[PDB]
Amino acid sequence: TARPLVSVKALDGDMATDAAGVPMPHVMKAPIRPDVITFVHRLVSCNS
Amino acid sequence: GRMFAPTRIWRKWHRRVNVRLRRVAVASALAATAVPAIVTARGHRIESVPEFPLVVSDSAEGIEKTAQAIKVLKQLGAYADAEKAKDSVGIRPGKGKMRNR
Amino acid sequence: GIDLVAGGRNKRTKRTAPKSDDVYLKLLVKLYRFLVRRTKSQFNAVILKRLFMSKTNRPPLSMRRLVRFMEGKEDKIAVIVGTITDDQRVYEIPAMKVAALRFTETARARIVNAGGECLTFDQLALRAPLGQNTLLLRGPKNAREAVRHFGKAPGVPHSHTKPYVRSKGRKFEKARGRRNSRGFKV
Amino acid sequence: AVPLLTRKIVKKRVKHFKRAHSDRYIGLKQSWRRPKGIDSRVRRKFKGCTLMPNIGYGSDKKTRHYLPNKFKKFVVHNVSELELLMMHNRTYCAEIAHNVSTKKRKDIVERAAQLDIVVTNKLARL
Amino acid sequence: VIWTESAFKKLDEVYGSFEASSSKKKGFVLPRPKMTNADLGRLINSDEVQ
Amino acid sequence: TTVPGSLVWELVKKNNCFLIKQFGNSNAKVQFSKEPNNLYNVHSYKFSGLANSKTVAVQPSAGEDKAVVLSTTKTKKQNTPAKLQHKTLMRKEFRKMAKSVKNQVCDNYYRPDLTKPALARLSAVYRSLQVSKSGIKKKNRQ
Amino acid sequence: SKMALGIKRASRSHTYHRRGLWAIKAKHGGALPKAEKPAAVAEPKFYPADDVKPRTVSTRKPHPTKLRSTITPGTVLILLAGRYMGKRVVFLKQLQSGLLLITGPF
RNA sequence: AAAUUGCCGGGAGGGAAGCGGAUGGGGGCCGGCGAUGCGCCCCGGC
RNA sequence: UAGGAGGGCGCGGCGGCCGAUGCAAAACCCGGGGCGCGAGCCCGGGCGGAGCGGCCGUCGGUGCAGAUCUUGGUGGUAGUA
Ligand SMILES: [Mg+2]
Ligand SMILES: [Mg+2]
Ligand SMILES: [Mg+2]
Ligand SMILES: [Mg+2]
Ligand SMILES: [Mg+2]
Ligand SMILES: [Mg+2]
Ligand SMILES: [Mg+2]
Ligand SMILES: [Mg+2]
Ligand SMILES: [Mg+2]
Ligand SMILES: [Mg+2]
Repeated sequence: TARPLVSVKALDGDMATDAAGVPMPHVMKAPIRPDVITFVHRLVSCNS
Repeated sequence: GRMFAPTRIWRKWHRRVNVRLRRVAVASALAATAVPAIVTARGHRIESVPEFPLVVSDSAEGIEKTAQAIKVLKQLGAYADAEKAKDSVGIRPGKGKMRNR
Repeated sequence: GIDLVAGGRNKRTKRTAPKSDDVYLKLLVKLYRFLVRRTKSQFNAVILKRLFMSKTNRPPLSMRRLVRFMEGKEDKIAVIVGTITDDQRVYEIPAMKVAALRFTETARARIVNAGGECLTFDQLALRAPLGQNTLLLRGPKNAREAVRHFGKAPGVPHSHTKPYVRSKGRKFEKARGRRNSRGFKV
Repeated sequence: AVPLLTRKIVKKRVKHFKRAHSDRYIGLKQSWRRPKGIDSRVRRKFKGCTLMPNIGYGSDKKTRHYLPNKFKKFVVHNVSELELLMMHNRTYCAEIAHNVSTKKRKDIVERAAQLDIVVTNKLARL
Repeated sequence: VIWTESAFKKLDEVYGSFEASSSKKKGFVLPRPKMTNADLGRLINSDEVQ
Repeated sequence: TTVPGSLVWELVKKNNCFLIKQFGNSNAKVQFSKEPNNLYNVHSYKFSGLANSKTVAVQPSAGEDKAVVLSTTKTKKQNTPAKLQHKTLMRKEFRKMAKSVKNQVCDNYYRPDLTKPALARLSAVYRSLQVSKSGIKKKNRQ
Repeated sequence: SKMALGIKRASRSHTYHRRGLWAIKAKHGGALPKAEKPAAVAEPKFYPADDVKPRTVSTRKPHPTKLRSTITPGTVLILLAGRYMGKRVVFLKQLQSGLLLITGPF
């Protein structure tokens, strides 16, 4: 039961708020599969 | 004369991918967006960006102008990568420059 | 000149590496090349070459068949280089520790909810670097539909080979050569 | 500037493998094509006929792709690509690409001077 | 990718987790890897293997 | 390297923005890597400035005389690109800078790997700074 | 005697005599000496990128060149080449490099 | 661009020429075509 | 040989990356220097005067010596009949 909090980057003109980091989404921790990417990228690209 | 095996419009132009395989590949792509070494290796100048993933507040949502957008990229470490894109624009070598590309 | 067949060179072929350019399976292979190299576990040699295998040489194993094969040996880890599929026809499953390349979602839930473990092969090498206290299992290789069509031809004596036919019914591959009233009975 | 190679470069053949009968026709190119003819005496390797390339002619793997300079070449287009040879200066020699202008070449030569990088077309375009 | 805070918080809604019927998408569960920890350094140089 | 380095090497080995490969995929292939934290500019996982959390950089500074910049990244700041790098500007003498490089590359067990390469790149970087200023004197062919 | 000498040389006893491990058993008492560890320079002026390999001052000790049996001092030699080709000279002695010392006399 | 042609310069020829291996003679071309630096030292300054 | 497979070379687009070019791009020319067993490739010199290249993935109207091959151009025949 723990996951890091992603710091949100403020911008000039913002009201200073007692905010905290957003926990990391589960998808941003999914397996990295470059074979699947290039297969799907090839087939999807030809549909236009 | 006519060409050998004249091209026909009933070639297989569009190919299908399983709905689930599409979703799996999107998941893998999203994860890699959160790895600085891979975002670097794919050619993005990310060297003054504070953190990956790079999350900016909702106040960006309401901006209006390209000039306003430029400040936001400057306050991040993002404007340098946008610099490279604009500086790299040139005319496409080959036949495509007369095929509307 | 020296009297030899093809210069004495090997003409058989075996997979020295896997076909898929899957990054995680590539990482697993580097681990087991090291393990076979330094530990000399015979178990480790089997696991390595099974990692170099095509989808049809690594058939799935159902949880019903796995539960049968584990019965009474629940102090050991089941090892399958392949997929564990869930089986609805089973009711009793013991708490069991299973290592496999993949688990279906329903299978993994069934195993965990029994109080078992769904191990990966990296995790296995931590908990058994020499495959000690393991039950190494394959699935049924000759259970595919394609296998029915293999062997002696459909129309020779004593063969029970499945013919390639586009449909079933009385009009498809039943008359001459399949019964005595129409020519001959195969 | 001093090359590492400490072994003489042996070539098993210096002549090229010209195409058979390209000396007899004009529209035949000199680039090697292996004869596939049924009666081809080149293909059947009779003595006194033109030779065909084999793997046996292959040059020693140690001194392969080394120029007579005893450096291996790497073509550069700009100063940045030159600076990749900083730590290989005794094995690799730079060579400016054929379409790099005179202005750009002066820079590469100036920068290659400091890093001590052998450059084999240092006088071109000047 | 530059995520807005509005969008980065919707990701868990859109893709869910390693749990059934958590995604906004139907019939989908995030894919699991073949190797839980990919660090060949840690596995090869753990006490168990050495 | 928010994922392991062994994994990252798998992804960036065959293609990435820093690898300049020439002369095909035959036995004539020549390939270098122009990323700035690769000491020999070699496309290998040992020298990769991409697939390592611990890497060493030895660079001549921008327009300035005799300043060598030494950089080492931080293992626990991998996801903070801006403040991942710890860089040091040294304009001291060579043998004194050879000490600083050992202090931060070798003696702390950072990358005992790159003890020889870091010093050798310092030797080459430092000499290029003298020659830039003093001008070419020697030819070095002997 | 080529083989007879060769057999003698590789004898375990006689190589001990030849090398002189006796009289090195003398100096450093009832033991055979130890050594130490040089190369504590701590002062590299340069750092080569090639895997360095240093200069050879060879310990190999090539045998001296042989003198032909009939070249004995006082014998008259004929020079076969050089600017004195055909000249008949006097053989004095063999030198350290193996070259023969000769005189016309002038 | 090539096929093919003219002029100038060079080369060889007893019923073909061209070709493969050798080398010898001529040409023509190659200065990363081929080095002059490193270690002890004595000053005289940086 | 017939035949099968692997690994490469080369041509033109598309998605990406990395670059050259009026301080001279492409194409073409050369008794110029080289690399590779080879397909081919790199550089020099010239001509030209505005575009071009390498790498990863992917795609195709993608490689010629023949076909009494198609079209065009050109010889010898011959200053002859
Ligand atoms: Mg019968
Ligand atoms: Mg025949
Ligand atoms: Mg012509
Ligand atoms: Mg003439
Ligand atoms: Mg001849
Ligand atoms: Mg000759
Ligand atoms: Mg086309
Ligand atoms: Mg065609
Ligand atoms: Mg033709
Ligand atoms: Mg043909």
